Amino acid sequence: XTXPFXX
Amino acid sequence: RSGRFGARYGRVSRRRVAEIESEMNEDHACPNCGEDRVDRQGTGIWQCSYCDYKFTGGSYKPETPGGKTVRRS
Amino acid sequence: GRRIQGQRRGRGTSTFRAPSHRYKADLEHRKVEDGDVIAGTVVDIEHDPARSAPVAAVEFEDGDRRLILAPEGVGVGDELQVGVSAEIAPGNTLPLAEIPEGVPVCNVESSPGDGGKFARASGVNAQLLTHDRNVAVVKLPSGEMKRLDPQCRATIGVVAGGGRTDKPFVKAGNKHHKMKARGTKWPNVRGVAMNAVDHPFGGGGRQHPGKPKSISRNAPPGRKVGDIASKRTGRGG
Amino acid sequence: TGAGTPSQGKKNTTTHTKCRRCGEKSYHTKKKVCSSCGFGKSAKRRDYEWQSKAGE
RNA sequence: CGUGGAAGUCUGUUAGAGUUGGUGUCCUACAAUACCCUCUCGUGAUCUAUGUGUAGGGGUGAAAGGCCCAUCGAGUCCGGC
RNA sequence: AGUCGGGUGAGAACCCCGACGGCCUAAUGGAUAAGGGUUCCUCAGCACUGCUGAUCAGCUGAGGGUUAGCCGGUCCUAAGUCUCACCGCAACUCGACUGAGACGAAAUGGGAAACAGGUUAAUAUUCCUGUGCCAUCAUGCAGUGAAAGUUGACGCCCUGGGGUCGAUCACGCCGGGCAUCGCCCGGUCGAACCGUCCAACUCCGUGGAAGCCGUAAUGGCAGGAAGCGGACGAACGGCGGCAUAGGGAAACGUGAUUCAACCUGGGGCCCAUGAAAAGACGAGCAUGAUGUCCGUACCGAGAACCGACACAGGUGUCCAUGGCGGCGAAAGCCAAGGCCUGUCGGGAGCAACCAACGUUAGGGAAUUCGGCAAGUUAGUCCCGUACCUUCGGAAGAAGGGAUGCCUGCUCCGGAACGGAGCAGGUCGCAGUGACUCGGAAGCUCGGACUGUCUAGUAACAACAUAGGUGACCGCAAAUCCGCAAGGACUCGUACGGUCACUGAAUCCUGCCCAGUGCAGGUAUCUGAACACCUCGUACAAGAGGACGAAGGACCUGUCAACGGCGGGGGUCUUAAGGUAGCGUAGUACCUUGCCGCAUCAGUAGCGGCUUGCAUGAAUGGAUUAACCAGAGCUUCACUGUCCCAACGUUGGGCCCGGUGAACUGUACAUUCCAGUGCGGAGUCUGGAGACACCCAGGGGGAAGCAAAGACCCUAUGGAGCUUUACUGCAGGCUGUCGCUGAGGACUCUCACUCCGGGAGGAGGACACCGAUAGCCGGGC
RNA sequence: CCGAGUGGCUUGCUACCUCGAUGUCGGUUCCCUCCAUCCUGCCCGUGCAGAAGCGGGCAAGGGUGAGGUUGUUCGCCUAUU
RNA sequence: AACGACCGUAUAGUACGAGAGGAACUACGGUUGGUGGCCACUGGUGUACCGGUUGUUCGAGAGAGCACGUGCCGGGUAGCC
Ligand SMILES: [Cl-]
Ligand SMILES: [Cl-]
Ligand SMILES: [Cl-]
Ligand SMILES: [Cl-]
Ligand SMILES: [K+]
Ligand SMILES: [Mg+2]
Ligand SMILES: [Mg+2]
Ligand SMILES: [Mg+2]
Ligand SMILES: [Mg+2]
Ligand SMILES: [Mg+2]
Ligand SMILES: [Mg+2]
Ligand SMILES: [Mg+2]
Ligand SMILES: [Mg+2]
Ligand SMILES: [Mg+2]
Ligand SMILES: [Mg+2]
Ligand SMILES: [Mg+2]
Ligand SMILES: [Mg+2]
Ligand SMILES: [Mg+2]
Ligand SMILES: [Mg+2]
Ligand SMILES: [Mg+2]
Ligand SMILES: [Mg+2]
Ligand SMILES: [Mg+2]
Ligand SMILES: [Mg+2]
Ligand SMILES: [Mg+2]
Ligand SMILES: [Mg+2]
Ligand SMILES: [Mg+2]
Ligand SMILES: [Mg+2]
Ligand SMILES: [Mg+2]
Ligand SMILES: [Mg+2]
Ligand SMILES: [Mg+2]
Ligand SMILES: [Mg+2]
Ligand SMILES: [Mg+2]
Ligand SMILES: [Mg+2]
Ligand SMILES: [Mg+2]
Ligand SMILES: [Mg+2]
Ligand SMILES: [Mg+2]
Ligand SMILES: [Mg+2]
Ligand SMILES: [Mg+2]
Ligand SMILES: [Mg+2]
Ligand SMILES: [Mg+2]
Ligand SMILES: [Mg+2]
Ligand SMILES: [Mg+2]
Ligand SMILES: [Mg+2]
Ligand SMILES: [Mg+2]
Ligand SMILES: [Mg+2]
Ligand SMILES: [Mg+2]
Ligand SMILES: [Mg+2]
Ligand SMILES: [Mg+2]
Ligand SMILES: [Mg+2]
Ligand SMILES: [Mg+2]
Ligand SMILES: [Mg+2]
Ligand SMILES: [Mg+2]
Ligand code: NA
Ligand code: NA
Ligand code: NA
Ligand code: NA
Ligand code: NA
Ligand code: NA
Ligand code: NA
Ligand code: NA
Ligand code: NA
Ligand code: NA
Ligand code: NA
Ligand code: NA
Ligand code: NA
Ligand code: NA
Ligand code: NA
Ligand code: NA
Ligand code: NA
Ligand code: NA
Ligand code: NA
Ligand code: NA
Ligand code: NA
Ligand code: NA
Repeated sequence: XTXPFXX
Repeated sequence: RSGRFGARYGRVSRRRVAEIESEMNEDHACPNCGEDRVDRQGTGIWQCSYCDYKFTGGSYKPETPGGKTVRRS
Repeated sequence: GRRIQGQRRGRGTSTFRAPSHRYKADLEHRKVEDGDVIAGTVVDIEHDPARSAPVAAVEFEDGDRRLILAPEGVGVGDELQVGVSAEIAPGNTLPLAEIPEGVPVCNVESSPGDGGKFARASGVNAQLLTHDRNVAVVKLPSGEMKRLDPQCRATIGVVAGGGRTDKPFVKAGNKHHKMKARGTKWPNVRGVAMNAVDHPFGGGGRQHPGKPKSISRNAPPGRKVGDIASKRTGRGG
Repeated sequence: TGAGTPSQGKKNTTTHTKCRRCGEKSYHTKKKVCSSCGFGKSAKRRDYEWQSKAGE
């Protein structure tokens, strides 16, 4: 939810 | 004076602290006796280290231009 | 949105209250049936936390010990007087009627007996100008001509501690300490720096008010911010 | 400081205690009011219709 | 020249507080925010215990929509259902 | 962090004894608060629990264990809380004020009084022995004092004096250790209380300084200095008793230095002023009596608390004076005390691979987004130190030299087991020999600074700040909370405090009021309801008129108010038409702009130019010393970052004993190359390959596992937010009606309001309040 | 100029496949391949004297490197080859 | 791919050419990249080992423990490279 999974 | 402020606060600020404090720390003529022995006891409070007279005065001076006016009239 | 800061204020919570429990004395003129025979001796000069100015302790003839809004030049030993016949010297309190015109006065009553209302901050002073069997004209420190009952009592002289505003605070720490002795929330965040939800000026991609700053007097609390009922703004013209 | 496990350590304050009136450990010793029966706030017993389904 | 010992002053893993990099270790963990090294502050707008006040469109907010018991662009519980 | 013996036992790597070896030093020791709640002790056990085992245990079972006039609670009052009364509310278990009462502190606020020894498996200022003290009351004597005053009772920074424990030094005595010397370790005790001594401070007499007295420093004085005499007056300190008490196997010391505790002074700071009450004193003595009630075990943490766990996390106070070391409450090492339970072990020179880490020749940032990671430097003394600068700073700039031991000494000081130096001798590759311990310089950007922030991916240039400016308000105020009763600001009063913007200093901050906003004015125009006039209706609905509040039209003021500062020509839109500056910007599309610096080479960086896609003055412009875990760049130094990898160290990995999960699973399944297929097949088609099972590896594929895609669209879905979207609701302004009274302007006093202790004063039919009407009205 | 084509690296188009997710660009490391061949081998022509070249043919065995700016792929630049 | 490629010498200042300039076959020497192996030599490591030396503890001496898994410093065998 912040780009790369899950950053 | 404003030497305690190191290289902080800029001119005006410390220039004024020094001045005000310079005059504040001067020898002040006691209203009671005449001896130059008045010292600030706190904000607006002054006292003769000689006769012990404790009195109200300026905040940084013992006499304010305004006060000297009262006297007259 | 959410109530703006000015709205949390009214609720009178801790953060917004003055540390009253740390205040010394509700400075108010004494009462005298009449005669004026009252007078006491200055016993000490203290620091008044509520006004960052000195106040004088006094013991009266009828053994009454109370703190007094001290004018300048009042020292220990001095003898003050409070009454219609009180002498016309600095420190004494008497009805404007008995005070000579042109004399600087402080701690003036609005209604006779209220114990003083006007001119009580560091070094300020009112000015008695006109006498009359009816009205006593006093020029308050704001420069306004106030029409008062010549029966309103007032103290002679200017308030002590004058010139306190001449020295800058220099550092946040000095404000901090002073602020802590007043009924005020400090420091101050500008609306423009908040979210839209929190203040009418909040929001945007950059910081700026979303409307003209001058608000109508009739505006509801929650929306009355910025320049309240400004008759004009700026320094020009 | 995590709001999780690390903030659990300071939890050593006593609040809710065996209630003198109802016997439930709901007496807030700092508030002097029972969250269960209402002892300390209400002479009557704390009770609400929403403690059960409307038609019951 | 000396005395004096000021300071939101300096050095400082004193205590204590903080949390920059390693994008290291961990990532069915020791741990639902940890470990190690590195790093910042350390007489002040300082840090901290306990007591106390402010309650949900309301608080609190040096303002990040931050925080209000692992819950926040409107807590939690039950009810409406 | 154990090892060898041994003990107990059916059974022993981990239960116990000894020895050897280690670990912890603000803690891994000692005392405790909260919290836990029996976990404490004893005996008997091993089904459960314990990261393996167990004879062990915080486990199971049964017993036992907590003793107080003088330790806490209890009492007092703090922020503040509750109860009753009063008032509000439709009403209350609701609500602000006021009045009265009560509650509110167990480490850590105030406070009547206890010490020493002995004792138990477990308690202990509680029991026992000895000794002491307080309060109250009773009796007796004294006393008539008795309430004024003092105390309780107080901030921050610096500092002197008194002084105990401790630590160390000297010497004596007692006991131990060592074994070439003569050293090394431990001990050498002894309270509360009673009595007594008193420095500092203050004051008195004497004295009589015109220059002296005094301090670490400030200071002091003819308004009377030194000196002398005296009144008052300190320690948890000295001294005597206590004590042919107690304690010790014994000796059962004496002096000294530095001195925590404790005592007592001096100085400095505040736009900050640093609790209160009970209580004590003031106010004698003897004897006797009484002194109840509640807490008291244990843990207090890498197993007794919170975190689901015997959780590497979190969790307050006191011990800050044990030794060497050194500036040090620092490192390192070592006592006292604690521990081998940060609790599974055995085996392989012990491979690959991984985690931490050491050393790497020559080169030396070539690595890389970037020197990320690592490295370099380092303590102290001497010499010496640029630009710039707000004259403080920059600055430990930079750079250079020194540094040990041994012998004998000098100087400072009362002295230290304190400090500063001299001469001579002498070892090493190396003298801050370990440890501790900065790499340095420059250019540009940003923010002035310290400070604040996204608990859990952002610490920044973001927030704050002083400073600058504007706005509102004379207090029956402005601003704000409440439905009301009422309240914050406010124990406040324009040198105030409310509402906003900008953000140290320095030089400055141009032009525009047209639109929008705010405010002032206003002939005239527009402008609701009540009352009033006409018509209408036996009344009424209803229609129209007159008067006209705020508001609007209109006019003016205002930009450190929202914001604006162009096209065209030698005015046009719409008010003005970009001033100082700055400029290819963290703002410049074109763009790697052009020129220069620098490099072999430089989309970088810096400087100049600059027509600026689309810079610019408190939406602050320019600029700037200092500051910075902030962004970019250059240099010296340094180096395994790299050329290019090697070897080593410890923990795993691998084998063995014991313990023992989870993720995942439509089915089938030894695949590979191609093809086909809903166009990304182990399974279909054609071929190829293919004996089974097992160990280790690094992860190519199973569009691997994990998550009903956040992107995108869609749904007559949701929410937060905005506004000149729709509709409404608070709130403010204004007219009107009621309260409400006497004689389109006016007087009065009697309701009503406010000030006042009262007398009375101000105000006054207004205001407040109830009702209604018009306007404003993303505050909701 | 006009005309005929091959490829499937670029771009564009389409909306077939996956929205109960097939993890991005660039780089890196490590493996296989293609030829439309840059060098190397063998050749043809030359405006081929020689030397140095220019163009073409067969040919994929091997090779095709190091750096400066930029996240860049791309590209620009330096010195080697 | 187990081998790819380049430089140099003799050929030769020759053939060719007015000159300037300037080859080849062949035989040699070496370099580079790649490959496999090996350690006499050089180099690294070498917490085997021996020595110097700082702090501290065992009284001194002697002889040792600890300072992160060698306190630091100096030398270094085999083996592995
Ligand atoms: Cl202020
Ligand atoms: Cl207790
Ligand atoms: Cl002194
Ligand atoms: Cl090269
Ligand atoms: K998809
Ligand atoms: Mg998201
Ligand atoms: Mg007051
Ligand atoms: Mg100001
Ligand atoms: Mg405050
Ligand atoms: Mg601000
Ligand atoms: Mg924000
Ligand atoms: Mg809003
Ligand atoms: Mg701004
Ligand atoms: Mg939370
Ligand atoms: Mg500091
Ligand atoms: Mg520091
Ligand atoms: Mg608190
Ligand atoms: Mg945001
Ligand atoms: Mg047993
Ligand atoms: Mg036990
Ligand atoms: Mg109480
Ligand atoms: Mg206490
Ligand atoms: Mg015990
Ligand atoms: Mg106990
Ligand atoms: Mg454990
Ligand atoms: Mg090297
Ligand atoms: Mg490079
Ligand atoms: Mg490179
Ligand atoms: Mg680094
Ligand atoms: Mg001497
Ligand atoms: Mg730039
Ligand atoms: Mg900053
Ligand atoms: Mg964060
Ligand atoms: Mg930071
Ligand atoms: Mg961070
Ligand atoms: Mg300001
Ligand atoms: Mg201001
Ligand atoms: Mg800012
Ligand atoms: Mg440029
Ligand atoms: Mg301007
Ligand atoms: Mg702005
Ligand atoms: Mg087949
Ligand atoms: Mg979905
Ligand atoms: Mg979206
Ligand atoms: Mg919606
Ligand atoms: Mg009143
Ligand atoms: Mg809305
Ligand atoms: Mg995949
Ligand atoms: Mg071909
Ligand atoms: Mg090939
Ligand atoms: Mg060692
Ligand atoms: Mg070193
Ligand atoms: Na805005
Ligand atoms: Na001086
Ligand atoms: Na950290
Ligand atoms: Na809510
Ligand atoms: Na429900
Ligand atoms: Na004594
Ligand atoms: Na020491
Ligand atoms: Na064990
Ligand atoms: Na600081
Ligand atoms: Na305008
Ligand atoms: Na205008
Ligand atoms: Na502009
Ligand atoms: Na900082
Ligand atoms: Na290395
Ligand atoms: Na795989
Ligand atoms: Na939302
Ligand atoms: Na084609
Ligand atoms: Na395509
Ligand atoms: Na799918
Ligand atoms: Na990639
Ligand atoms: Na080839
Ligand atoms: Na490149």
